Amino acid sequence: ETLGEKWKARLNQMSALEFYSYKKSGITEVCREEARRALKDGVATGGHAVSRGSAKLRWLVERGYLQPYGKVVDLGCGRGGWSYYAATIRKVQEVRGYTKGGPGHEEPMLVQSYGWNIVRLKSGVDVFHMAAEPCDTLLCDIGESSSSPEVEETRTLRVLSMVGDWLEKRPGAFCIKVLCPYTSTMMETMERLQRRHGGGLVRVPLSRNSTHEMYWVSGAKSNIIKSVSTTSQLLLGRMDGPRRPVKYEEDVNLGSGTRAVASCAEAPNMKIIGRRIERIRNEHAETWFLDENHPYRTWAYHGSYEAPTQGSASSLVNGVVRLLSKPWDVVTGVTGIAMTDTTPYGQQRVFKEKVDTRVPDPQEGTRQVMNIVSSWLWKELGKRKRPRVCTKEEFINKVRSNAALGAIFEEEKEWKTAVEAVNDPRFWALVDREREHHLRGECHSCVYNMMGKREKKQGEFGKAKGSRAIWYMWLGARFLEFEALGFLNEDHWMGRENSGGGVEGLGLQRLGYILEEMNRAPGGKMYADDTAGWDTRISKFDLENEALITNQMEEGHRTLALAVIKYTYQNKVVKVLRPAEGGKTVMDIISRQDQRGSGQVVTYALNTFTNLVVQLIRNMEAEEVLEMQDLWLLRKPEKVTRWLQSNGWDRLKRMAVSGDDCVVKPIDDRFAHALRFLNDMGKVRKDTQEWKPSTGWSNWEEVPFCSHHFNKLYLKDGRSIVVPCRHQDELIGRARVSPGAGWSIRETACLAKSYAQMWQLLYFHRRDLRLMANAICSAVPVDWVPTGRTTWSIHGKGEWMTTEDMLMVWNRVWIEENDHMEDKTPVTKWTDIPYLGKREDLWCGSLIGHRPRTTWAENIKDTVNMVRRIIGDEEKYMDYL
Amino acid sequence: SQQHEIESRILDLRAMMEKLVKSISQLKDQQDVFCFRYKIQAKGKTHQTKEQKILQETLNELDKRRKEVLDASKALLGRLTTLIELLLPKLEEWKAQQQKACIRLEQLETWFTAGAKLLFHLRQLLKELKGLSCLVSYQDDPLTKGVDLRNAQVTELLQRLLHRAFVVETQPCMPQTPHRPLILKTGSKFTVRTRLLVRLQEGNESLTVEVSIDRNPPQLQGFRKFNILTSNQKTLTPEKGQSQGLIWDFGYLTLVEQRSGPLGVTEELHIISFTVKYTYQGLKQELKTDTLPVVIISNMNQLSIAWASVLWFNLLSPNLQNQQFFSNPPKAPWSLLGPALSWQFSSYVG
Ligand SMILES: [Zn+2]
Ligand SMILES: [Zn+2]
Repeated sequence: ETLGEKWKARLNQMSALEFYSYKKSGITEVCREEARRALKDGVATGGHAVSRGSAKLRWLVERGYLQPYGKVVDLGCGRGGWSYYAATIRKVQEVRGYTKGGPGHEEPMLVQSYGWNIVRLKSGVDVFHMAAEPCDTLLCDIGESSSSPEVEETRTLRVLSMVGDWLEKRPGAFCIKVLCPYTSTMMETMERLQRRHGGGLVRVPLSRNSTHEMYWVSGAKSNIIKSVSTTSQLLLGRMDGPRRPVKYEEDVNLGSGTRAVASCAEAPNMKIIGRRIERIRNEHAETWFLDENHPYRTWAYHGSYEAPTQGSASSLVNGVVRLLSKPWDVVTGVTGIAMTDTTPYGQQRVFKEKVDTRVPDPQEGTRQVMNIVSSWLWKELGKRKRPRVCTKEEFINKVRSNAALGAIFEEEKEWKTAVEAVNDPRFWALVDREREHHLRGECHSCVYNMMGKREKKQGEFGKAKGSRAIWYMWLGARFLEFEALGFLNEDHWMGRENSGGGVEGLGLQRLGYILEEMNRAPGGKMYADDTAGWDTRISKFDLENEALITNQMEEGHRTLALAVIKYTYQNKVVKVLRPAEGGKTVMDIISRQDQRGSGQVVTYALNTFTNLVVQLIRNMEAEEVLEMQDLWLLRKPEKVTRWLQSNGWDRLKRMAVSGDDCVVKPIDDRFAHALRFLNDMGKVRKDTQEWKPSTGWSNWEEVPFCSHHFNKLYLKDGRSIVVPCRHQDELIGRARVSPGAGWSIRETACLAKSYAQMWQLLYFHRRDLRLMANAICSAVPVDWVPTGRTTWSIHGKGEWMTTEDMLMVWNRVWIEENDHMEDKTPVTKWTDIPYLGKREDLWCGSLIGHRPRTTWAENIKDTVNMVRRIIGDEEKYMDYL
Repeated sequence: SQQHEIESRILDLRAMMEKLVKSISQLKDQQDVFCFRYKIQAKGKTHQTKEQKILQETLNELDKRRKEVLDASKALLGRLTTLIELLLPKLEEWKAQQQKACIRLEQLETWFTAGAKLLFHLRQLLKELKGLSCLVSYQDDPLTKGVDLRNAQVTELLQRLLHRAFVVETQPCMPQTPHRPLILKTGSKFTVRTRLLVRLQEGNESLTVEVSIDRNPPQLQGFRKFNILTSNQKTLTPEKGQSQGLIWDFGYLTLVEQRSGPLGVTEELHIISFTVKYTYQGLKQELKTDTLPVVIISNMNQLSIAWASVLWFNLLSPNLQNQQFFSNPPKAPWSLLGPALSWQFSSYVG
């Protein structure tokens, strides 16, 4: 009996080109073909989202029917461009973006338009089962169309149940979408919240033709049947006739930047920073200014100035293994780890996501726990040995082999690489000038500068710090780090034979024996907790606690080491690239008292120190020696000095910790639920909520740590060989990457051969990487030398970098220097070295038996003859069959 | 001017056509490693071991890839439908001069060649986006609305293009006076030459075209008869439309009129149309197209008032393709008829 039903009578019963030809006819559009291809390219600026309805809120909110403010909750966010347009309004203080996601829907995207810090855009959450939360502006945009119109009247009824149950705060205003607003049932549904909460209907002028969507905004104060009746006259006024053509209109734009927010900053001590501010600020005084729009809430902003274009997210692909591997183009994992970033967009976004994080200070009773097991732990290893110094020639010859290769400077002798930069005299002179400063008390040359590299599959697609933010100190203060503290890096001051806890120094080839003789402990399972955001969650009273090694050092050595931990750790400064308007990537300078870096080489001491602390603490809760009634003042120092001086060394006889990682095995199963105190320190876990008890592993042959599950294998002789492993995709996609210094054909050829050797040593047992491996061994010339850097762990020995025949190298590391292998009768054929099992490797991501792998695995000499054309035929090669 | 632009669109459809051919040709294999991983991970019943998370991401980005390839398929749907909608008025306007000046081309043969090759090719390619999910579909994707909505829209698009792309080049004329068409004495030769000017053909069999004469005897006078005492067809093997093109000349055919109004001899109507049983890629569609109004004579003096009749409608008949002419026409302003007879004897001699 209504009018809008004959959309679904005529348009249903008639043909296809009438629907398609009608559907674009006579409707108000906005020109969008640019950013559909422009923001596809990757520019994080443009002041407008890849959405459609931001113009709808432009028309409506500018039209005056809606004036949002304060806190805003979005719903059915999709691409979230509604919220991006909401961000520009000069009353908005927070926006929560909540949407469904999943397959068959539309995931969000992260464009740094204006107002960047103030978004909280969260995917995943389904709002079928969401608790009602307060706001100040409410939005919903979930709309689906049907043939029989009551079917979508049903969905209108559901969503009016969801908002009608939602809006119970009495908030300020709203903007709600209505699917099918031509029922009396909607008028009965509406009139309660009209006599109460008001608003009404406005047809969006820029909607499409063949749908009758109308928005119950909080503005249209009409008698509703006058409005519905009026636009419902415009329904049949805009029903048929001639093909009235398209009207276009200019698109919305605001620009980029980031809106200024409130800050929970702490007043620093300016008398340990300020002269570096006088250095850069008195160096760049004309370019100097104070951005009021600092996106800095837990840190400490102190002005800014302009900056050049630096950094690139254009780290290309190794073409070689690309041209060797057919089916490792089609999978999205090998493309998943292709390109990270150093661009100011990337630095600012990793920064916002998981750096600016205020932590609550834990209680003082926990602090005495820290000082007891800390100072006990120092004096425990202080009983064995004493601090020493180390020297410069150790550091030249140390950086000669591999050490870091991190070539970025700040002072004026900006050169290519460190390995020639060591061959200057003058940096020794200015290093000794900063030794005059720090040895007297001043400081001018301790300034971090990070890069933020995160491991994204496809651009601008939902991931917060998949690889961690990495800070850079300049090399000279890295030497003052080195001489100041780096003896622990050198002479095994937390190795297993000294500290009894951690197996660093050992590579990644013998660790499985260390857990496999952790198998003989009684009681517990493999308890392999992982910690989300390690370096983000280390508080000030951990590194204020760390200075207890000053009780053991030599006197002037205590002045320099205590000095530098005052100068780079107790306080610190970073400068930070930030994109802004017009591409003017204005770089700031920033401060925080409290977190550690990640680039300094003495950080192994602090972290493996720090979690041996926290997990001795967790294991003594796991023996119920401590209780939650022991948080505030004290109960007994004698209970914990007793538990240590009877227990503690014997407990850490049986765990393995490197970096932030841990793997323990207690004698009970109580460890899985010893959790309170730890959350008082605030070291939360991964994939387990805040109080849920943990999960063990009675089996040991797959317990994960340092991204490796370990397998043991048996020979044709019958020889127990523990081998490391990881899922095949995440390594074959590591050889695919090219770093940005491999420009030649020779550099990519030798680096690809470095991956060939590293995989030839450890990862031999799989079927795939062997055929890959000896394949590319035939490709690159025998005459050449593999160089470069495959892994990034400290466990990389650099063993497989030689030009030697690899049978000898396997036979060395995997017969000779094995204590844990007894009968050292040598291998002859690595061809007659057998494999891992079939299905277990298929658990780890193989594709044997598949058609592609079988096909190009039946013709390979041609495939390498491709590259033996592509590189010169004046070389020396080898058979590998 | 016009030809190079429309051939630039034939280049555009070749370009995006082959590019989308590539994108399908990889999405089938991304489907293949997906059904392997699900196939063997599903095998082996001997939590959240990251194989769930990886195969989540494989399904997810396969889903997004299917979305994108359907989106660019829409982007060439709008483009080639604008190609057709602008392609048609050239056909009917060149039809208008083409038998406006019969008083005494292969560009479009090529354009229907490439036109139907691109449409049937995109059809046949679109017929097996099914089998990229008929292994295991198992997702709430755009998978059916795409293949059958867009299958349907391009199905009616090439059925309307097949509906209005079978025309006649050569009108019937005398063998005795090859300069005077539209006039056939009882027993004259049906001097016609048409064409299936869309140059696609199933290579299966040697196809034929049927005539069809005078669908409706009108109100005025359903005229007597004629029986074509010659044949009514020829037969084209597929090797010869590939050789000479799909030419259909039913020339030299002769009639026999049966025996036993103010309009008279040269004022009667007999329009011949032509039944075409056309089928390519299984798409069966029948085609029929009429002719100009032709008069039938019996005597040499009827040539004069027949030809004055021929001008007397061929400049004096809008919406001319119909039955039962001559009834109420307006007379002749000779503003082009003067130039027309000027074409006639000033074509002859001076
Ligand atoms: Zn310094
Ligand atoms: Zn494995």
